[PDB]
Amino acid sequence: VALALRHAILPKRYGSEYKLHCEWGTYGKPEHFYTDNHLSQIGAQLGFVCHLRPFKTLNDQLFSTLPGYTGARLTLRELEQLLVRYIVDRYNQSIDARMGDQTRFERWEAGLPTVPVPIPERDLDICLMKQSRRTV
Amino acid sequence: LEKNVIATQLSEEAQVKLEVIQSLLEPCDRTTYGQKLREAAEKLNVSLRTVQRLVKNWEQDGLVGLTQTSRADKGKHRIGEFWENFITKTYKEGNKGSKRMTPKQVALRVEAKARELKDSKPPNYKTVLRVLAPILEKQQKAKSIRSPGWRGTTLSVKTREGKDLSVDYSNHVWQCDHTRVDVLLVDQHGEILSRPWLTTVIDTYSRCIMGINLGFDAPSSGVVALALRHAILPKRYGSEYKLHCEWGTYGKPEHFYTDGGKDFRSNHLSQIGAQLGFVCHLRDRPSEGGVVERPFKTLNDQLFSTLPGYTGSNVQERPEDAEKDARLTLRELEQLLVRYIVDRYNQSIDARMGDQTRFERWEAGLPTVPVPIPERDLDICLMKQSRRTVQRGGCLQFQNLMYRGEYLAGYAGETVNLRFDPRDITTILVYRQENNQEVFLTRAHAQGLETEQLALDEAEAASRRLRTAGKTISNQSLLQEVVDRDALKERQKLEQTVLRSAAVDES
DNA sequence: TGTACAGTGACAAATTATCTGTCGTCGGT
DNA sequence: ACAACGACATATAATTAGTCACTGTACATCTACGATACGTAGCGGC
DNA sequence: TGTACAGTGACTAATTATATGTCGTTGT
DNA sequence: GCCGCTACGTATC
Ligand SMILES: [Mg+2]
Repeated sequence: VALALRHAILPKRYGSEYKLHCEWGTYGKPEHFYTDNHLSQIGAQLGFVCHLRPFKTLNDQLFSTLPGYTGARLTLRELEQLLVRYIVDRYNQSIDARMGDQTRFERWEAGLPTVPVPIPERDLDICLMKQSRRTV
Repeated sequence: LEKNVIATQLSEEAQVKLEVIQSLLEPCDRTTYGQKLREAAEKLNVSLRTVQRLVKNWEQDGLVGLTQTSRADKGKHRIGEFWENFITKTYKEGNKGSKRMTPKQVALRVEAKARELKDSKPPNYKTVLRVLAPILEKQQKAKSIRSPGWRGTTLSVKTREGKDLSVDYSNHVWQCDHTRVDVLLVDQHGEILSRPWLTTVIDTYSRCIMGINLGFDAPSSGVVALALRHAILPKRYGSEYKLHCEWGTYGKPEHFYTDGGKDFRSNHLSQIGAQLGFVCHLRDRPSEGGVVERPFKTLNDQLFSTLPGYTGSNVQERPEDAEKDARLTLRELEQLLVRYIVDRYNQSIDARMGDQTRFERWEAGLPTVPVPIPERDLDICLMKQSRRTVQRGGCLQFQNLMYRGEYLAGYAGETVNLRFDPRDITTILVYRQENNQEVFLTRAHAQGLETEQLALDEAEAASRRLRTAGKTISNQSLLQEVVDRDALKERQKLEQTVLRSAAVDES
């Protein structure tokens, strides 16, 4: 969960290999974060409140169509590329009935009271995985 | 540079502060936020000003701002600098050279100076240990430092010249050094001899053991010449070795990289190298050649520690029964050690790689299959007498022995290069310079000894005895001073007899 | 960038003496 | 009238210096020495 | 029941950087 | 005065 949070917060900066057309432009600290002491520390470290639906479309629009769908081979990295391409150029470019004019990304942008300032990368190190002992 | 800090093991008090901060994450209104502070002052038993300080420490540091920071004096000593420098330098001077002064002894030097200065509070011994503690840990750490290793197929062996040899393929760089084995052996009668010497020749590209010599004999340019011919010539072992794979390893190095021992920095090895065409090189430190030094630990660990008569790696680990519990002769130990090298060691995984055996990597690593050298052309192993001159009557003098040769009377007054075998000096091969090249001349023979065989160390021991006996110099006279000392024992002769019995089994 | 094997923490899988229910049974009131 | 910050005084645990009982480990003949090499000097025979 | 000294945990006294109040001042 | 064989000094494993 902390790794998913780190990604969300930081700028994305994806490689040419994903062959994306659109930019994944979000970044930023929320006011609240809802989840399934560690996450509450992270909330207190970063300054937001921890509390304790794109699945339907991932299945229909991406996964059920892929090699090896569990009712051919596919590596983890390839699946990531497919998933990012789907999210940056299709899912977030879709318009819901409740938005009408604006896409999921556009409404996101459109609704901000202000452009947040990116959190320097180091302040998110608390999210990363850790090995506790190594010898130099 | 970047400067981040992260808290860990937070909870023990801090979870109470964390729950207070979680209750305070938002300035909801000037009316309500003050009430939340005055409520949090029930969970922490402290005033509004303590909770306002906690919130400021949190906002400026994050989670470490909940934890109590260590005092600014932590690791500083209250005794004053004079005593802190006196104690540190006293220790250091007292462990200079061979001196090994203990902290207790440093404390005595502290009480001695304090008495001179009329001090009343010389630091206590317990505080001397504490002041010297950091500079002891450093010493222990500086001994313990690990080094990584060559990783993958690329390896650059450092020489004493500061040049690195890039090891590109099998037989590009062989390496050689010598070790005592850690087992006391016995003669064929079951009496103690001595711990053999083992020589190995390792190819650096494959780490396969390309040859050995095992014997009671001393490191010598002779033992190195024997290790080289065993490494170079194709190998054959009988069924009494019970081998189940073949040591199919042979051919000639391009370079030979060694320690600084007088066996290797010698005119004899240089003459072997110049005739075989390989260049000798000097190992810069005993840690650049782990390719040769680590095989010797593996053999202690995999072979020799499990044999009777084992002596330990040093005198403090010597099994007290080693001198009573010796059983093997040199012929048994070789029959075990050769098996170990052919069936186990050369068939084990090359550790840098993880997916090849040492032999498989050698065989696949040849740039081409080399042609076996006729055993007669391994004569180059012969030692050279550089500049002896032919006497009138077609004669040569060497080691008191006098030699006669089939065309040699044609060259009285001239200079000839004599090639000889330290195992058999009865015969001498004579070469001469012509057109600034060596040309072969003749097989000179010790006159009246054509039916007889003398090794160099026998002619030498006979000459020493003959000099001190005051008798005359002649071919027989030297033979006479051999045959009584032969017929009539001394450990070196007893060792030589068992070593000979192994060489007989090689024929 | 020494080297390579013996020994060692951290973790996953198979096995088992043990903890928890549920009901039946016996004893006390 | 409410919230934030400092000047100052005051109580407080963290760190260090010192004390003392319990305990691990060397004292127990023992590495200067053997075995090569080169490099140079010397003894009498010629 | 070997032996006797250097090093070490468990505890305590001395020193001090630091958290806690109380109130004055400033901003809102 | 010139030249093969011994003997001592120094270095390293
Ligand atoms: Mg050596």
